[PDB]
Amino acid sequence: PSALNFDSPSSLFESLISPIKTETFFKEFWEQKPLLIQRDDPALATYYGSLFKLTDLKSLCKDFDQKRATIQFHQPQRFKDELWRIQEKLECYFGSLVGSNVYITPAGSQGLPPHYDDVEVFILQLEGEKHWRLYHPTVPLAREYSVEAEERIGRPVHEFMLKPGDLLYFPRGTIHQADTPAGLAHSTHVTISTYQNNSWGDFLLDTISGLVFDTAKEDVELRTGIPRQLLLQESTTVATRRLSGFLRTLADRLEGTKELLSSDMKKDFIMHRLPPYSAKLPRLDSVVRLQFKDHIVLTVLPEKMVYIYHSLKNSRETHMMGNHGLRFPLSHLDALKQIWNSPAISVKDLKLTTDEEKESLVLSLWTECLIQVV
Amino acid sequence: PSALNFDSPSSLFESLISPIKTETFFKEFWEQKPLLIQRDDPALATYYGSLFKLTDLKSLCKDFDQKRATIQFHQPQRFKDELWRIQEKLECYFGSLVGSNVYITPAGSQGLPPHYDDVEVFILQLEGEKHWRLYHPTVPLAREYSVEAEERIGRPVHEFMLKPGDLLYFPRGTIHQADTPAGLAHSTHVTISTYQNNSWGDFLLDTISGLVFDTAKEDVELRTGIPRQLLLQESTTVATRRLSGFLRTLADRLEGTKELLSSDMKKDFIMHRLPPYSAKLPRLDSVVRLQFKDHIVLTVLPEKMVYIYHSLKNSRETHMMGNHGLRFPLSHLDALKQIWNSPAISVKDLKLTTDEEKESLVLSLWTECLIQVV
Amino acid sequence: PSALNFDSPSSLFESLISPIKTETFFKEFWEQKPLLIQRDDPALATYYGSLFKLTDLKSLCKDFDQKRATIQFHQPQRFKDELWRIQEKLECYFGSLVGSNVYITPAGSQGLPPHYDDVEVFILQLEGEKHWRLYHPTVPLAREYSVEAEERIGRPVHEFMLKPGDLLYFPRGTIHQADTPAGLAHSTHVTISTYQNNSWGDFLLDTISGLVFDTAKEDVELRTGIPRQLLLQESTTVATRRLSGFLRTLADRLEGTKELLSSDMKKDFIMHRLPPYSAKLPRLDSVVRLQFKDHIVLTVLPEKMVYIYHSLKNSRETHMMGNHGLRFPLSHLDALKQIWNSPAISVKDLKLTTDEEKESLVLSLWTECLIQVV
Ligand SMILES: O=C(O)CNC(=O)C(=O)O
Ligand SMILES: O=C(O)CNC(=O)C(=O)O
Ligand SMILES: O=C(O)CNC(=O)C(=O)O
Ligand SMILES: [Mn+2]
Ligand SMILES: [Mn+2]
Ligand SMILES: [Mn+2]
Ligand code: NI
Ligand code: NI
Ligand code: NI
Ligand code: NI
Ligand code: NI
Ligand code: NI
Ligand code: NI
Ligand code: NI
Ligand code: NI
Ligand code: NI
Ligand code: NI
Ligand code: NI
Ligand code: NI
Ligand code: NI
Ligand code: NI
Ligand code: NI
Ligand code: NI
Ligand code: NI
Repeated sequence: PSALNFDSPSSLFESLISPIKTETFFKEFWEQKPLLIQRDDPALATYYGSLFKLTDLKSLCKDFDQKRATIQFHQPQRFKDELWRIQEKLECYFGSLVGSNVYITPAGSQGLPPHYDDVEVFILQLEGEKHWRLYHPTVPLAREYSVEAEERIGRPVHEFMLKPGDLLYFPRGTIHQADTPAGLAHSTHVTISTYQNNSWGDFLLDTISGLVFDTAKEDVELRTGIPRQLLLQESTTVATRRLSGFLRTLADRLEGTKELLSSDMKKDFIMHRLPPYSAKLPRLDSVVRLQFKDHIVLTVLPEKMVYIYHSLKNSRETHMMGNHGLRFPLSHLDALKQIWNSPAISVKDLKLTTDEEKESLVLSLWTECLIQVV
Repeated sequence: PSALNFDSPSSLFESLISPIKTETFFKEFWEQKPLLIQRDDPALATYYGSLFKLTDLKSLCKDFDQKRATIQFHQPQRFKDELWRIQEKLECYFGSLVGSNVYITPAGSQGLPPHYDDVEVFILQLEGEKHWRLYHPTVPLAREYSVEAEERIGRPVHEFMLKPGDLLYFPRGTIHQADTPAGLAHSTHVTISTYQNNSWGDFLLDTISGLVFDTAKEDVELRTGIPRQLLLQESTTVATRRLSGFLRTLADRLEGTKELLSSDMKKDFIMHRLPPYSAKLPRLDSVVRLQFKDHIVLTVLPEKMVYIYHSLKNSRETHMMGNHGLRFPLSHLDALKQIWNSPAISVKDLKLTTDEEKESLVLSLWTECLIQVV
Repeated sequence: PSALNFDSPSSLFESLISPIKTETFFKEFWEQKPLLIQRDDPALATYYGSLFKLTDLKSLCKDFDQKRATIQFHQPQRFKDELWRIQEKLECYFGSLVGSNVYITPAGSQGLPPHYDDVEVFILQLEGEKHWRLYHPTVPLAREYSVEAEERIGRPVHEFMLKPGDLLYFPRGTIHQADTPAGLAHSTHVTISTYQNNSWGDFLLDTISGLVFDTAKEDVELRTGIPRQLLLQESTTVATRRLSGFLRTLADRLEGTKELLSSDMKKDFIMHRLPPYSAKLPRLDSVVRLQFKDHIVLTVLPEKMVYIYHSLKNSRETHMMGNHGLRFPLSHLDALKQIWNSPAISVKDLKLTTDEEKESLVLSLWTECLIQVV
């Protein structure tokens, strides 16, 4: 029950927030308020204690910051197998990049000053205890990180002591501050984070181009040039009124829209996500199924070609630090769309001229591990 | 009258289309239909003949293509002074990049096959005659270049013979084809082009980010995360309906909007445009005026800083081939906005703490040639 | 008399400080106190006015700083011919690098705050007037630059107004401050500087190695190893007492020393100095003379070789920005020393085995312009 179940992205998330049900988490907590899961599970406490240890910092004897009396180890999933296993599963579950930072603070020391972050967090207490104080957001669902002065935050809303095996979730914009109680024991926790720049605002700006391109093919007013020197000649009343009309027309056009195109979001997720955790040949008469659907991008790029790219060979060692696929002719697009939008498809049923072309396509997909033979 | 008047961008354009009045050009021709200016000016004919010559191709003895029986010399303004002088003036006038291509076709040869272009063109006949046929657009105000089959274009709408000193204007999407009459004389013309990707559609996508950023600061619904796996899990009815609502809200928000921010259009124009054609010290008690306003970008970039960049030191030799400024603290933003939005301003009237800071600002602007002392 | 006489380094310096005699300058002023030369020479005023102009900054339309309300143009000798001519002559005269900076301050503005510099300066007033205040040094003959607070400098010792054609000399460590009088005219001056890190202390550290190398060849105590871990195991009484003895022995050894070797000073001067200002073949029976003696370094470097390097082909454009010669066998050293230490020498008189070797040596020197045929 408490033990992390790596069977599916769903079973991992369900086990991570145990005993809380996912229906409860999404209805009551997600992007709304903090969730504190205090447990009494010595097995889970031993498990959390193995995710990262103070000794792992000395097994790295750049990858960490020294903010006052706090060591921050960036992206431990680069070296810690279990965290790679957890974070990869969460990326499948959220459809968003999932990074992590380890925070180590000696006994009796204050951590970072009061602040809020731009990410949804899952804090796992690994070693020792840490005293937390949570305050009401000044900016609910903040899009940026910010420190907040103690005289602007008010009194804590939640205050508690985290111990190994405990989990704390809180949405972006939650003002917080933590300190290690005086004593012998230092504190070690991992902050697993997701949902950075994954808002409706980000999604609208990511899909707007495809919508304008489609509309302009049918509407000559969108194809019409702007007035001379508009880019240079404080703004004008004329431009805002025309743009209001265009946005209203696009809103009406969306009602009939069946497909939205991602300009960069889908592509950036696929290129940056973690690779899958690592420890039959198709024929004309076989049935195929596309596998790892949420790990693939199918785009048309310039004469144009169909491009397929996946995350199956992504570098684990570069994940979140910030510093693979195929190409086919446009004629293959109908057959590739048949594979994408089908639970299972016969190779002979593909929309290509020769039976050889059908076989070559599926053989290409199989060499990348993008298809499974049923 | 006919002679090109380089006094201002306005006087250059007025003289270029002589005897046609700019009021007539904008009301009747611009982005609507072709304008043929056939003249009887031997002085202008000699002038056009000096803009580019077949001999100039041999004075370049990559910079040109060999499309069938037509030589196309790219961007002659890189070496021809008079064309640099003309094109620079047109960039000020249009607020859009202005490139050119020279077309040389021997007597008796067909040019390029029927097609339409994605730019507004001004064709100047420099040497010999060329036989033109213009057809009705299949795609009015086309956003892309395309060849069109002779059996899809119909009969010509306009047919004429261009000779030196003649000008031909036509909007993007105009299907056309030209051939050099049989005889002794080859044809040389220059196609001055502008308004590539300068439509209302391009402008809407260029300003939309600033609008969403501003709205999301006040609207928590734009700050709210998308549903899990939306980027991956064919599109849904839910997303299109939410996006329709957001676009309608943004349209209402635009009515009250006084300023629009350019994400890239203004910046790309400034970085790529031609430099100005080339052949008093400010004090605390002096009056200053910002000069070359349409050659400057003032942006805030990340801690944030105010960045100023101009086109006054742009490379002439790289113009349109595709292969300078200052930095100030955020405190200077109010004073820089005072300079931008003022016909003339006293240095002592600037919103800065010390009189020295006021003097340093204007001295910085003067070293870049961005200010004039009144 | 007042006009700059470029006949020799001596005649240039004599004319630069006119009407002051060089005997007076060295006895009374050099490294002792300021010298103000206020003149009434309209010809010299016109001459100074041509050395650098506010317009020369716009003829550069990195090479300058913008310190508050003062523009500082670094190393104008890179582009200004007359300043190259002056500074090159001064490097011959001083045997020290001679750089310059132009200072431009608008009317009514304060210059840099009170400070002292680490160089000997010759300030030439080129355009307008500047109000100077000189104070008593806090650090006489300072080795570093430093600002000094107004409450630590006392009252001015000297106060004057510089006008075009005026010269001001002051030693390193002289606290000073200048401001442009209120009015219409900006101020332009050039600060010609020399004697940076050219002290007895610098010279002692530059020659000490050669002295220790020579002494250790004869003294086994200098060849003896230090005690184990001396470099690591706060200092000890034993080391200081031994070092006192060594320094006393070296002092006694210097009395008999006839030649001092430069570890880097001579080499750095030759590599960085300005090239000479630009607008017979030797035979066995000819008499030769080494020319540009103060532009050449003769060193033995590793099997060892004799290396000759000169400054005759130094880059003018890189002077003071901070970002040529021959090689011969060790057997040639006696003959090269004969050329160095002789006002004129017969080629046949050189200490080399064959007459051909004598001819080859002098032919090598002639190709670099290091020898003149008498
Ligand atoms: O432990 C700390 O000092 C601070 N940790 C965080 O801000 C966090 O996990 O977001
Ligand atoms: O001259 C030609 O053959 C074709 N010229 C053009 O297509 C043009 O100027 O757009
Ligand atoms: O002119 C000024 O403001 C200051 N000039 C100097 O410090 C100088 O020449 O050393
Ligand atoms: Mn128990
Ligand atoms: Mn006539
Ligand atoms: Mn006089
Ligand atoms: Ni860091
Ligand atoms: Ni935090
Ligand atoms: Ni506490
Ligand atoms: Ni990247
Ligand atoms: Ni591969
Ligand atoms: Ni194929
Ligand atoms: Ni080309
Ligand atoms: Ni064309
Ligand atoms: Ni014809
Ligand atoms: Ni570019
Ligand atoms: Ni510049
Ligand atoms: Ni300033
Ligand atoms: Ni500098
Ligand atoms: Ni100084
Ligand atoms: Ni004064
Ligand atoms: Ni150097
Ligand atoms: Ni040489
Ligand atoms: Ni020899």
